[PDB]
Amino acid sequence: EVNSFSGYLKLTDNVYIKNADIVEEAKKVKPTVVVNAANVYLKHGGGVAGALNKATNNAMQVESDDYIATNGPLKVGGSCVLSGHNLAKHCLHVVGPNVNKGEDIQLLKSAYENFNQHEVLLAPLLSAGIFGADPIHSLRVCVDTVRTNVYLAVFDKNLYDKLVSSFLE
Ligand SMILES: CC(C)[C@H](Nc1ncnc2[nH]c(-c3ccc(=O)n(C)c3)cc12)c1ccc2c(c1)S(=O)(=O)CCC2
Repeated sequence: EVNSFSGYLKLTDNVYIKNADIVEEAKKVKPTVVVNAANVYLKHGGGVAGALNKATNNAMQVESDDYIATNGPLKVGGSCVLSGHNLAKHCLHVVGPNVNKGEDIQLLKSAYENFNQHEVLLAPLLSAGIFGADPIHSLRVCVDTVRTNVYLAVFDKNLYDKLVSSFLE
């Protein structure tokens, strides 16, 4: 079965959300596209990006270093398409702003705009966690910006509940 997402809550006609680890979702679903919460040099050192790279047994990092050698770094708000390895057909590496490191929150709209080049995606909540954006704001930007079908995996039941309550106000 293709893109067999289960147990998601439909928020809008094109945005779905689940309390789940994106790595476990990718292994089960093998979506056409999994989004990585990347940085501009594609160094997958921790958090979501480190977890996805480890699930590929470091194949993602070697491919990412060869992409950077030939093409140079991404811009904040930008993206590139590389292999999905064992997790998906493709990985869309998207750079959201890191507000904790002084980057502009307005670039979160540009970051989500990359999703619109793909019909269906499994994705994390961009710029949340240690990137420092307000996660309720990130969900609002996602809902207002993405027009293709996005399945958001948020690996924290406390945050999941706060996000759904906020959306349903
Ligand atoms: C808000 C968080 C609950 C959310 N975390 C996550 N959301 C979805 N799937 C996840 N898997 C793991 C994980 C982490 C270690 C690990 O060994 N495994 C297996 C799995 C984390 C995780 C999240 C959303 C976006 C971003 C971050 C964190 S960050 O990595 O702090 C900075 C980049 C932006």
